[PDB]
Amino acid sequence: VHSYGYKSGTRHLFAKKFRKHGAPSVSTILTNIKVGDYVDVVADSAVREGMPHKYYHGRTGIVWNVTPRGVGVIINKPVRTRTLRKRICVRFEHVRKSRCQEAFKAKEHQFQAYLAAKKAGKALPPLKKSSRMGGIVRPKNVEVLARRV
Amino acid sequence: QQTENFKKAVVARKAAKAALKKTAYLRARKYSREYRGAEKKLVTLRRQAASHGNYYLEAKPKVAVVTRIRGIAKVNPKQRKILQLLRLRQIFNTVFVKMNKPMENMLRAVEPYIAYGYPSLATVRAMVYKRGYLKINGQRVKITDNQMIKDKYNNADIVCAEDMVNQIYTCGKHFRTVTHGMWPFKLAPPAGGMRQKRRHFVEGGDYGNRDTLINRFLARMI
Amino acid sequence: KPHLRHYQVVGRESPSEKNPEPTVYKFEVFAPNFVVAKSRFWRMMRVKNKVKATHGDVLSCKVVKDAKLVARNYLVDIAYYSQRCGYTRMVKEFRDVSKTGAVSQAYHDLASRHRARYHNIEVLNVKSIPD
Amino acid sequence: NHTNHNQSSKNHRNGIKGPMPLHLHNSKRGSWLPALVNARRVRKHNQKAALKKRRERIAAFAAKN
Amino acid sequence: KPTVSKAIVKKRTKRFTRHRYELFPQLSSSWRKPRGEDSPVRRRYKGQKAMPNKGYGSDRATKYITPSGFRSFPINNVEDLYMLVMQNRKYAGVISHTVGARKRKAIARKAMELDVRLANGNAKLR
Amino acid sequence: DLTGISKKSRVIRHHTYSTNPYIKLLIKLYKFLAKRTSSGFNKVVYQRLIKSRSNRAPISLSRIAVVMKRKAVFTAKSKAAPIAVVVGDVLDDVRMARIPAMRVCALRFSKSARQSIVAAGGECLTFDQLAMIAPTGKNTYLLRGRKSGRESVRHFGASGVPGSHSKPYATNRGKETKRGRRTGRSYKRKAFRHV
RNA sequence: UAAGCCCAAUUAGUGAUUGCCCAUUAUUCCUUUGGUAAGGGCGGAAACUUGGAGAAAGUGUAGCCCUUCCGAUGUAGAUGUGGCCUGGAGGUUAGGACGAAGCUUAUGGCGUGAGCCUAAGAUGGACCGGCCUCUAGUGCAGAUCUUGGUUGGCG
RNA sequence: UGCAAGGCCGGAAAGAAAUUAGAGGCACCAAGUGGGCCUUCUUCGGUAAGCGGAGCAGGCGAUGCGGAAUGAACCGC
Ligand SMILES: [Mg+2]
Ligand SMILES: [Mg+2]
Ligand SMILES: [Mg+2]
Ligand SMILES: [Mg+2]
Ligand SMILES: [Mg+2]
Ligand SMILES: [Mg+2]
Ligand SMILES: [Mg+2]
Ligand SMILES: [Mg+2]
Ligand SMILES: [Mg+2]
Repeated sequence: VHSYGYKSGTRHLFAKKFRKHGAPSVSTILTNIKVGDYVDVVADSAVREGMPHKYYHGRTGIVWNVTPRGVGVIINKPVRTRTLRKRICVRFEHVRKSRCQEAFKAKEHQFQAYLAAKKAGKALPPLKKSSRMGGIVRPKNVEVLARRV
Repeated sequence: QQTENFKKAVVARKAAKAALKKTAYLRARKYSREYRGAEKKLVTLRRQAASHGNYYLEAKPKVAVVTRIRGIAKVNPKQRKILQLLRLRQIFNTVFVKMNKPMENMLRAVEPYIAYGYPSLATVRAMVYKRGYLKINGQRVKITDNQMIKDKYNNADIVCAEDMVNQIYTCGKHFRTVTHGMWPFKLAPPAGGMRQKRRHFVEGGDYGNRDTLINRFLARMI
Repeated sequence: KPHLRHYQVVGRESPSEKNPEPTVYKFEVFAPNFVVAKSRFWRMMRVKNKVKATHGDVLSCKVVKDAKLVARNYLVDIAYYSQRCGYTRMVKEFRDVSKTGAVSQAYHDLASRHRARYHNIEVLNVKSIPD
Repeated sequence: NHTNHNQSSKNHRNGIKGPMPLHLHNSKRGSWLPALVNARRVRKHNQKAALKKRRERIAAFAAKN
Repeated sequence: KPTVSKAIVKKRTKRFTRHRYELFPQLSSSWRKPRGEDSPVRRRYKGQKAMPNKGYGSDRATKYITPSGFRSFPINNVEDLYMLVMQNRKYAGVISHTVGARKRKAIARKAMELDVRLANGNAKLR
Repeated sequence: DLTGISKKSRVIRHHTYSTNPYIKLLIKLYKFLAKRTSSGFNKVVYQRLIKSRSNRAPISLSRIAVVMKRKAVFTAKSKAAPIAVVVGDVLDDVRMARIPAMRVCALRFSKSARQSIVAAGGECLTFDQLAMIAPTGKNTYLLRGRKSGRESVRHFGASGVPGSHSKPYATNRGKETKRGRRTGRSYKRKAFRHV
């Protein structure tokens, strides 16, 4: 237990990736965050001022606080028998706007717009077709298999 | 005056019975002809294929029938939580189970413990009739009459016992209802024995998937 | 009485979302069951075709019928594995009635003298011999 | 003698309780002042409105009853 | 005076004695559970003597039923007979071994005059 | 048969540990009613009787007045005055001078709370007397009465944990306000912390 | 010319199943017991002979009565018991020279058990049982326990 | 003015992420424990070990039963 500093065992974790170093994006500076959206707290180095502790690196969570240049993010931390909603304070560059809901952001956007189209809408344009069923399949090349040595 | 309301509503004890064994009768044939028809229709599509130069891919098994074949001894906690969600809480608790993508991977992970396959029609009702129990008010109540079924499911479609079978034999529209409304099938150890229990069914043992050969395994257990 | 029937297992590769009509693969394997035939159907395609049992479907496995029960010769080109001289093939011409019969003797001979058992054993060219 | 054995199974007896939802302890406190000093004054008005909206109710519900 | 019907089968007959009870003239034929950490009885080996479970409980329908039917009820004087005479099918009196001889005759006289079966008597008259 | 279901069993308090012979009458009254009726009230008023004495917190007449004024402001204005049922007991409130003519049903009343009702114009009931008037408990406003702010519930906690405004168990009130409860004694128990 | 080894078998190439033996496992059947688990009665009627859909509004028992489900191991520990026991008190009921406590036991019975009750003493001689509360110097096999007594080795 | 923002809000909204859905949430009081060991998988140190130190899960401890002749741990249960 000789060393347990705030940045311990983190050579490869905060190290920038191969052939992508230097200053942060202009997207990451032109992001727009509110109190409530989700963010991937992907601590990048090359800013080295506002990086969170190692633990909060693959972690995503609500933004409970947006200061001028520091996003405050709550993150669930399974301590021992309970999770703490930790309240980390990082700068914006250590933050992505988390996709994690486009799975149903973009689903119910067109899913309702066609459920409405299917319930009332204007008309019901036919959609994606069935996937798994039978069929009298016609082959196009026969083959066999014994060995290759 | 009390012996009249009863005597009048004891007719409801009789009229609602005969008016229940008729709905039970009229659908149980419609289900049998779904069986007799859609199997005949399966043959021809496999007649026109093998004759005129095609292959009729046998569509898919919609439903699996998962029996836990090793006990509650030392079990990895992920192996153990899966079998708690399949309701395989003790040895030989055959349960009917869809084979979705999410589901069949819960079988992939606990195969050393389970022994599943695809249930024949003859083995789906053999389960339901000889060993079928319902969850009446949190109790394991045997399926003794069709009246026990409709009171428990209530879902406008599930009236008789051959009707629970058709919901189980096909992937059904009421399958999370007919199965979850039942207790896992506490079964007997198969007569004649098991070849092993530690090795897969393909390596001389017996577990994992035995496509359609679990009937020869459930017959000895029902 | 001889175990290990002869199965004709055939199958595509779940067509396809990429190729939409993958070539069909059929081969005949001796196996106790058909679950063991499909288990060794999806071992050839996983190896000789790089196709998973997941990403493919079995078209029609089938039990070959028989040959008119009458004695005849059989040379069975068989390939086993062992720490005993890893991956050696063999010929071991047997004289049994049916192909099922002779290949049975093939397995009960290798497991007898090389201790190589069913899954360490591939088979090829179960044919007959006039003289 | 550090072991960590039996600990993951101790944490899962009484369960690793899930986190509280956001409507628990959503104290926007210690956060950035110019927000909460505005999300304060707007709460004062919205309370004068909540009190006022109940004043007509009862008085409408009296005469119109 | 006759019993009421029952199903009097009994689970276990051999009493539960404590362990090593015969090896010592000091211990008692009275079950004390072995608190021993590695006693063979507590950890229930095969050829060891059993331990009172809930599982040995008599059928409740026939629990407390004397072999003559007639669940028992202790009787001290002839007035306690009348308090039993309504259950003279379900209960039987038992004189209390401290009631002397002068009073014990005054009881056994009344019992036959009441058909209140006593588990005690048969002195030239039952 | 592995279960895991070992600790899902809840402690429901099947019966009462009370020895008061006049509440074992109300309990048998409200097992009959709570069982052989389709009353939601009788269910609820029965678990509150078998409940203990520290859990049947008293409601003051103040609390009863105000909440019965918050009911009676939205009614038919001539329909009826519902009965304020409390399964604890009613205590007078010297902070409420004028009390309405409200009917109340409590297991008990203060001698100053019974006279305050009867002087006001209402009549305080009992539960053998409410089983005669709405036994199903139609038009009855069931009440608990605050059990927070109780001095027992505000010692619950640690009091040395950040964000723990609990009261330490200390007879001497001027004993423990030193180091640990001062910003200038090397640490001050952090009055706030997000949980 | 195996009862060894490696492969297979399972009634013998005749026609598709379980060769066969063993458990505190599984299934089913009874019985207990807990869940406060669900129900239903929770004061008088009949199926050929009796039992109960007449036994009391009830945590707890010799359960209010039925019947239904499910669980049932366990050291440290925790808790419950209308639960067991000893000394004594306040109540009640009651025994006793026609034999109380005690004591003996191949004296049975009955409670899962702690234990209780009985009988019979070619025992004992004068006190004492049940129940509800109260009370404590209240349960012993094991402390190189303490005291008394005996015993082996041992004539 | 209106966008966007916060605290709100009513009009309106439905699903044509599987399973178990063996009920969620807190709270209080109090023990015992704080010498573990074995094992699977992998692996640090050591000539090595029935070795020391770890990670994972399982066990034993605290537990029998069944059988590996025999065995705290193995195989079943
Ligand atoms: Mg075996
Ligand atoms: Mg006995
Ligand atoms: Mg206060
Ligand atoms: Mg004393
Ligand atoms: Mg003492
Ligand atoms: Mg002694
Ligand atoms: Mg001694
Ligand atoms: Mg074991
Ligand atoms: Mg050996």
